[PDB]
Parts: sequence; structure tokens; C-alpha cells
Amino acid sequence: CNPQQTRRKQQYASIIGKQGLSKKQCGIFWDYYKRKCKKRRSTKKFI
Amino acid sequence: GTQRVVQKRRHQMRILHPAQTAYVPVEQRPPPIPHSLTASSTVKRLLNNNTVAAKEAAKRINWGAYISHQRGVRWHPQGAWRVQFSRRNHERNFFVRCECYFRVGTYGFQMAKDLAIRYRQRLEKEWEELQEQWTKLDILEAEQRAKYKEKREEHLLL
Amino acid sequence: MQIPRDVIFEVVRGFRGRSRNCIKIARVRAMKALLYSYIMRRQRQRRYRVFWIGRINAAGR
Amino acid sequence: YKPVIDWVKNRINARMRQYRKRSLKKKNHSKVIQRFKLTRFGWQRLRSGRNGEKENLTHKQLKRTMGYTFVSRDDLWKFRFQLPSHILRLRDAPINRNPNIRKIRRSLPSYFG
Amino acid sequence: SRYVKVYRKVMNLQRRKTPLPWTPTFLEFSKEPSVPFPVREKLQPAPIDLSYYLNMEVGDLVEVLHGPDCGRQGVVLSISKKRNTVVVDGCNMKKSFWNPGVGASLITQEMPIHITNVALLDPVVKRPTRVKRRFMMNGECVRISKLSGSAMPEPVSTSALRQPNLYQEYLRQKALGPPLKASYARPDPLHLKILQRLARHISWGQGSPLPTAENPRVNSPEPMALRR
RNA sequence: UUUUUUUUUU
RNA sequence: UUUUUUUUUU
RNA sequence: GAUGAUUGUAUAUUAGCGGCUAAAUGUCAAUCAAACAUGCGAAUUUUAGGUUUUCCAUGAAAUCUAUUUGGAAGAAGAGGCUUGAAAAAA
RNA sequence: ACCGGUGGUUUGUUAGUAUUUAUGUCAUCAACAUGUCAAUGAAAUAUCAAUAACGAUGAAAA
RNA sequence: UGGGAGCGAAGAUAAUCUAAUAUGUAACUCCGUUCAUGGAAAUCAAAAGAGCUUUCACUGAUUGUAUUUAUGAAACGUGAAAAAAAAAAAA
RNA sequence: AUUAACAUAACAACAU
RNA sequence: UGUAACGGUACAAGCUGUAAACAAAGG
RNA sequence: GGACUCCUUAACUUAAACUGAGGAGUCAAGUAGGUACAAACCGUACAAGGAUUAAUUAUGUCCAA
RNA sequence: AGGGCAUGCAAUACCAAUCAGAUAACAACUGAA
RNA sequence: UUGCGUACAUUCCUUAAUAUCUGGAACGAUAGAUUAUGAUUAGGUAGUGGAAAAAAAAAAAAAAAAAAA
RNA sequence: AUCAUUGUGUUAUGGUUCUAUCGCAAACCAUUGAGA
RNA sequence: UGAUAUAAUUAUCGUACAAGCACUCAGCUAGUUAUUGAGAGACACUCACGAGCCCAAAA
RNA sequence: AACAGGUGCCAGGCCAACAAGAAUCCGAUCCGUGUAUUCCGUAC
Repeated sequence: CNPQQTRRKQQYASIIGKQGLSKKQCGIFWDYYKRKCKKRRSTKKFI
Repeated sequence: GTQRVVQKRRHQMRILHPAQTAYVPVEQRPPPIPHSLTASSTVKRLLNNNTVAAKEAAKRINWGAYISHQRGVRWHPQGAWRVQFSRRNHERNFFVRCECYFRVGTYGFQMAKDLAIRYRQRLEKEWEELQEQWTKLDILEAEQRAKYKEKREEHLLL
Repeated sequence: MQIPRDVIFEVVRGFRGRSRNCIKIARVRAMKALLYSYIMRRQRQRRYRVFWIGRINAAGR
Repeated sequence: YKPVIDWVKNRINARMRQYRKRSLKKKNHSKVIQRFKLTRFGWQRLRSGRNGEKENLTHKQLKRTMGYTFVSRDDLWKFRFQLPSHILRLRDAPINRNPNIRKIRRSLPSYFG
Repeated sequence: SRYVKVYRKVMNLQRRKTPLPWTPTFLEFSKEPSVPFPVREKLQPAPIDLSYYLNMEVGDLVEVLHGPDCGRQGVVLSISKKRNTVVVDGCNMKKSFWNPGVGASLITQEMPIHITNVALLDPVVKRPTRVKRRFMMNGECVRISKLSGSAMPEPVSTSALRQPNLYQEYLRQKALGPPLKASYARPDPLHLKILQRLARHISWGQGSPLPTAENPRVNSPEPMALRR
């Protein structure tokens, strides 16, 4: 309930919209970014 | 469980009921009185007052003059004829909203009416014409596109 | 609450020590800073009309 | 040394709590309902002084005291909570400001619209 | 008290083997998810096979320490390592049921007993003691008691201890259903064979008419043509 | 009348 | 199993 | 004060609904007219502190009965709000 | 269908986790001290050469 | 372990106070949980009839106890799950 | 390795 | 069963029990 | 269960910003202007918002203006 | 489990009225768990 | 005698209206592009009402889209 | 756009919370071995 | 250099002002919930069926 | 949900004794399980 959350959200938002990001690059958001990418890749799956 | 009892009224050993009317078939329905008339005070008081003077004045009042046999033309409490013509077009990016007013104090009660009628009649035709031109425009565009595609294929063949 | 936090800092640009950086102090400072301009922009007119009248009288005399 | 929480106990108590919570029923007063009558028309009650001295009273006053009277609308609020089981739905007169339905409309040539 | 009901209800969940089987129907949804799961602790001492460590073999002589059978000797019939339990003949009989076979109307069976509730008797001393394994120079294994220091006898042959399990038979019979009707139970192969013959004609007939006395013939089966 | 439970051959 | 069920009807 | 209700010492007794008291409400683990520790016995308050983003619409009272009637509007009832309008040429 | 051996699922991707001890008090009693078993680096079985400079390995260093 | 047995006060509500609720609740001692508890009618019903014991739903927050504040899974009855009178004179 | 409060330094200024 | 002390190990929040980190070859 | 002012009036020392009544405005919940300096008095075509424009109001017209 | 495995946790309860201790000659001698 | 200073325009430009009555019971409609002389308007404590936002997580709809490549 | 100079603006350094699992059945399902 | 301007918050009839808290920053922190309630002249949303609506616990 | 582990970070076709591409193009340094296209195994 604070300034810290705004910084984290701004940081997150700045990296979310990209591709080919490394684990060392992502940081604390690595899990989130991996889930996002896997979610995205769902549309390309056919019978 | 629980019981939900409704309230009732008694009068002369009879259960009071709200007012209700039957259905009267009519071959032809006459036009209604414009609602805009109610927006003034002279008629508002007339309506809000249930008295013999009001009922007598009502009779005298000529209601038939305010009726307009033309779509888009209406009476306004300002003492004018309002002309309405609204249309949208996202494809061609064209939006029109006519808000023309014909004042009585300038021309007259009948003159204004006539003029308004004329204006709406004009606008209709105008719109029609514009649409008809847009169709040919579209066609032309299509043709140009096809020719450009053929020219593009020519370069690949070369 | 009255004013966004992001704008306070901006408004308090160039002020003295602790008042350019302190949210607490900055708030109270900025409030008055905006209030004064708000108030004065409405009265700016007669202060110029009197100057025009004085110059015209001077000229005329 | 670290504080260890009793998850077993806490969850056990919470399940009980929830179960109990979502099992409730209504409650009604006894004395209250013992002194009231519900009818299609409304609540009914007796008049005071029934059991009292009625020496200095005329026939007209006696007759009325011996009778019944409806509960005032100001007191209905109490019942809402006191007697949840028993509900009386008030029905007031219609409120329609439509000029079309007015007697004045008959003199007019047509209807507003 | 106004909390007993709820208390019991809650407690029941512990014993409940959630989730349970539930067949589907037309416009019907399951409720198993809404059932809270039991509470259990993970960090605990690992299990152990006391049977292995106690040097207790099937067919050995044991004596009951506690329970109704304060002093009673018997022979071990079965050992369960996972439950850490033993079955001793002529002891702890509580499971009764209807006779599934010839005999009386009711039959009982022995129940398992905790390994901890029993002990190995001394050969000579005939008292509870301990037994230890010892290996010879030749690799021969010998079981020696503590008290007397004597060698233990060999176990009883399984052929002698083999007995029928009527409780299992009763459960198997119950699983099927109630007894069959006398009328229905009667065999009828003569008509059963005719019905079986008609079944093949109905199934593998491909809609072909049945044979007749005047036309004793039937259309042959048609193969599966390939998509040319 | 507008329906339905597949093994024959441990 | 709970609630509701016109006071009008040539 | 110091030949006497002198001083001093190992190990011991009296436990709070209490004991001690050559009698002070003096003392019992350095603010005892009723000690300290723990509590799923899960602490009560007509007094009093705090109560977190914006914009817009509408817009109070300090009056009455009752409460053995109070005062720094406690509780209950009544009263007070969206009703109307306000557009015109012989 | 008991009993022995092997494998998988759920509990549980959505929930959480505690074992050693410095300090207070006569005692009861209370208590979450101090990042990680840890230079860094994917790899140290890449940390070479040395006197200043230029040199070696490494994506990045003195 | 809000299970069972003995004993068992107060803060709190009733805007102070008695009964009453809290609650037969908290502390203390004991049994140690479906291989348990319970139990196969000198019962219930009334003019019919049900047929050991035990769990759930409805009847029903109805009847009753209280009153200034509450408390109350009541009895008959219906639906459903599970179904159990006795192995038996001895060899 | 790490935000703010806090601590130091460099550059930038002339109608004075 | 669960734990505390002493000793050894590299004196250690591990392992271990003076036989204190192993017997694997019985003709 | 109300603070100032206007008219009437009870009490008091025709005293006190007291205590208490009848009916109008303002504040309370009102901005900016005037009254020299701190709610209550005068005025307002009375503060959605922005800009370098015109006006009879309390009231002013020797200097601070 | 081939082998070995100091010491302490006060132990006749794999049984038997109660009341201290390596569990008490009668009686004195008492009891809500 | 005739004078003059002065506070407040929705003249100009840009927004807003949710307890049934502002024209609007109009027009348009494949889901509304904001009315140009349009009437009343928009100070507010207590209390009441409407609406727009709060970077996140889940969902088995992230390629039928001009030109260029 | 008032540094007259003790101020302000930019940038840099310093300070600064600290998360790498050593784990995962007693329930359910499938399969297999001896003997009824 | 010219003109102009009484930190903020709560209570209160009273901007009451020489009354109460706060040096500053970081983290945490105060209207949670209808298998049981509802439209009662100070304000009460919406869907389905219709003289008919719902169906409890087993499953 | 092919979270079954590892291989430098997101692997059905690579290590893991039993099926299946050192597959092609793109990539700042810089490996790269990453984007686009396509083949194959499966009673995993």
C-alpha cells in the first residue's frame, strides 16, 4: 500500500512487452514471464 | 415457513380496484398531439388544474394547427419549427446532424411550416444522391486495385 | 489526496531545502502555491485597467 | 525458538464456524405475537382500559373501548425485526401523472404523444 | 449443548475417504469438490518393519499378553508387515457372519493382532523372551533364545496351516447380489441354443432374411471396399 | 409413443 | 416439503 | 546505643478468600487498602483517538412529547427532501 | 478376493515447513538475534605472466 | 479430541439489581474413541396401527420453559441410508 | 546485490 | 520409543559407541 | 434543547459578551470587494472552467492610492 | 542382518485392595476424581 | 449647474446533468460523432445518490486486413 | 530569465530489506508372484 | 526592484488559537461475511416461468 | 496442463540400457530449449 508497488508495476510493464528475454534479464518476474509466454503459445496448437 | 399477506381495501361492501378500460377497434387512427406542446406553461397549468374554466378553454383551443404531416418536422416550445436529420457513415467518415429552426416571429405560423417541410424534402434527395455517388466511387477504387495487382504481377514475371 | 503525488514534486521544483523533497512539507507548500495563483488570476484585470486609466490621464493632461 | 501454528486446530474450528454460520433460522417474539392478530386488511389489536375502571364513561366511549383498532403505520417498523415470519405487504393507491388518463383528455380532439 | 451435531459432522470428514465414486446423469453435476479434504501432518518418523527385527516367523509359538486373552498360547498363521500385525489361531474372535456353506447358520473368524501385543515363548522356560540369529562358519543360520540360550524349533509346514477363508467367500457372494429365483435358476440349453443361433443371424446378418424351408439360403457377408 | 443397459468362448 | 390460489363473472 | 527488649551466623517454619505485625495500612523478590506467572475463562466502556482515490447530482438541524431531564444533540417517536415550472407572430 | 514386490494419481502446480543456541528471571515464565553448506562466474579441470607499460582466459574483472 | 464420568466459579447480557442466559462453559482427575457407544419392549399410540439400537432431511424456530434480557437438534408422524435373534444337550 | 530519508563531490549561470 | 552427558572423527547443527567409517576368501 | 445584530419585552445595579421569550437577515455551510488590523455589518446580474473588455454600488474624488 | 554397542532417565507391576521408599505386623488411621 | 474612478456577462471559446416530467412519446440504429441565438443550470458542512479509474492473476478466440517484405 | 555570494538544476558515488529447498502417505488406481 | 498573501488536521456557536499529536523517511495497519434476511410514503438493481413456482438429504 | 529430472535460461524427437530431426531461416556482442516453416513417433 505504497510507492514500492508503483515501481514494481512500472518495471514489470517495461519488460512484459518483449520477446527473447533471459532468466538473468527478467529477474524476479521470471515465473510470470514464462507463464505469459506459455499462455501466448496456446493459440498455435491444433488437433 | 413464512406467510406473505397482501393488503386490501374495502368500500361499500366492494373490493376497490384500479381503473380499467376495454378495447375499441378503430379502422383508421388519427395523428396524436405533439408532446412538445406540454413543455410550455399555458397547457401545463391547464392539464394540472381540473376545473370548469380549464375544461372550457380546452374546447376553444385549436389543437389541429400544431399537427405536422411530415417526418422530421416538429413543433418546439420556443415558438418554432424544428427540422431533424441525423445520419452516420463510418466507411466514408461522414456524419450529419441537422438542427435547423424556423422561428414564427420572423416569417409566420404557416410560412415557417412550409419552409421546414421544403428543407427536409431537399435534404432527403441530397442524401440519396450522395449515396449513389459513393457506390460508383467504390467501384472505381476496386478497379484501380485490380489494375495495380496485375502490374505488380508483371514485375514478378519480368 | 487533494493533489496527485506525481505533480507535487514537479510543482515544488526549485524550492528551499527539505521542501523540494519532503512529501509532507511539499504538500502544504504546493497547496498555497497553487492557491495564490488561482486567486490572483481573477484579480489581474482591474490592476491593468487602473494602469491604462492612469497612463491615459497622464497623456491627456 | 520459532512460533509454530496449529493448522489442524485452526482449520477444524473454522470448518465448524462456517457450518454453524450457514445453518441459521428465523426467530420471533412470543409476547408480541401473543397480543396481535394478522388479517387480510392489516394488523389488529385491542384498546387499553378494557380491564380498567369504566365507571365514568358513556355508552359511546364504552362501545369503542370494547372494540378493536388497526395498528398505526408508525409502529410497523418494529414488526420487521420482531416478527420476521409474519410479513404484511402495504398496498397504497396508484400514482400516475399521465395526462392521457385525466378527465381533461375527453374534451381534447386526440391524445398527447 | 448446541455444538455436538456440527462437531460430529466435522469430525466425520476425517474418516471420510473423499473423493468418492459418482455416476453421471442427465443435467447433473458432482459435489465432490465441495467436500473439504482431511487434515494430516507430514513430518513424522518413518515406518519400520518390526517383524523383521523381532525375528518372528510364520508358524512360531506366541502368547497373548493383554486383552481378553490374558494368558493364551497359539501359532502364528499370517503376518502383515505394512500394518505390523499378526494372526494367531484360537484368539481374538469377533468377526461373525452368516454361513456361506454347509454347516450351522453362523461362522466366526479370527482377527489380526498387533505384533507388540505378543511375544515369543522360551523353548524350555516357556516364558516370553528374545531370539537372535547366529551364523556358523559354514553359513548356517541358527536362532538362539536369550533365557535358555537354546536353539529354536523349525516352523510348522504351510500345508498343515492352510485353511479356507469363508469370510472372503461370503463377501464375494454378497458382492454379486441376492439369491437367484428357483424358476430362473433352472437350465434350458435346448431353447438357449436356438436363441444363441438366432443371435448370430440377427447380428452378423447385415439385415439379410432368415432361412426358410422353401428358400434355405442366406446372403453372404459383404467386405469393406477400399476408396479408389 | 416421442426411449434405454454386448457379450458370446476363465 | 414450503408459498400462492379473483370476491369480479351474460 | 555499647553488660543488654546487645549484635552476628549454617540449615529450617508461617502463602494471598493468606501469613507476619512491641499496631505505621508498616512488610512478604526495590510504588501491594489486598503480591507475581498462565489463560481458545479467546474483556467491558453512553467518555475519548484514528478511519486511506477523484468527479458530479441533490442537500440539514441545534425544534416537540416522553425518559423522577440531565449535557459536550445519548436511546425511541414525530417534524424537515425531487413540488413546480420560467421559451410565441396579425 | 487376503499377503509380498513394482509403477502411477490425489492430497499439493491453488497450501505450506518445525529439529541446533547467544541473551532476561530465585522460580514459574517469556522470546522469529545475527543473509546462504557458498568469493564471483554456465564452466576455476580458465584465478596465466610480471617491474612500470603493453600482455593471457572469460559475455563482463584491476 | 467441544466424545463419556466426578466436582465446578467469575468477567459479560438484562444499558444499575434478583431469577435466567453465558454453561453444567473454563481449571483439576479419570476412560482412550466403529473390535466404540448403545440395545432386541411390563415401550409408544387410542380405538387405525407401528415393531431392537444408530445417522441425515422436513415437519419446525411449531409446542413448551421464560419476560425486564433468551433458550429451544421437543413428542407423534413422513422421506432416505444401513438392516442382525440367539451358532447352542454331549461326543 | 538492493528504493527513500540521510552524507560528499563534479559540471552548468552575468542586465551585473 | 524419544532425548541429555562423556569419548573418537577434521572438536562438528554430521557421523559414531574404545571392535569408536566395515567382515565380502570356511572346500 | 445556537453564536451576533434589528423591533418588542421578562430579570439585573434601566448594569455585563450573561439568563430566558415572540419574528426577519447573516454566519454556521460564503469566495473575492468596503469598513485600518480576526466569522456575524453594507453590497453582489454572489466562486464549472480560460483570456490584457464594456458597466452607477457600498462608496470616493490634496499626498501615500 | 556377519561382529560389537561404557554411563544416566530412581522400575519385583507380562501383574493386583488403598495410604511413604529399596512398596509399610493388627490397631491408632481419616478419603467426591 | 456640466463631471469622473468602481465588484460581478454562461457577448467569444471548451465541458458536465441517473430518485420516473427539459424539448426526447423526436431522429438514427450493425450496437448513437458532443444539438451552430435552446430553456433551467452547475458555492456548500452533515446525511443520501450516479458515474469513470486502480499497470496484477485466471479463461483452452494473439493472423480471413491496405501497401511493403 | 535575480546564480549578485552561502541558492537552485543535472549527473555521479555512497548508504540501503536479502527468497539457491536436504521434502513429498497411512488414501485411491493399475499390474505381477505363491497358495485356496 | 513593484504589487499581493494568517502552515495543516479534529472537535466547537465560534477563521475557535498560543488547546491535543507529529524531526524526516522505509515496511505493516482500521466497514470482513447471507446454503439463515429484505422494500415498509427519507429514496432499493436485474433474469426466467406463470395461476402457477421451488425441491430437501441419499444420488 | 509433455513440471519427469538434467543439460548454461522455457525440450515428445539429446543424457537418462526399449519409439521418434546433430532438420532449415532469423539472432549485437554470446552460447542460446528463443520467432517463422516443416517432418516424424505414440495402447508412453
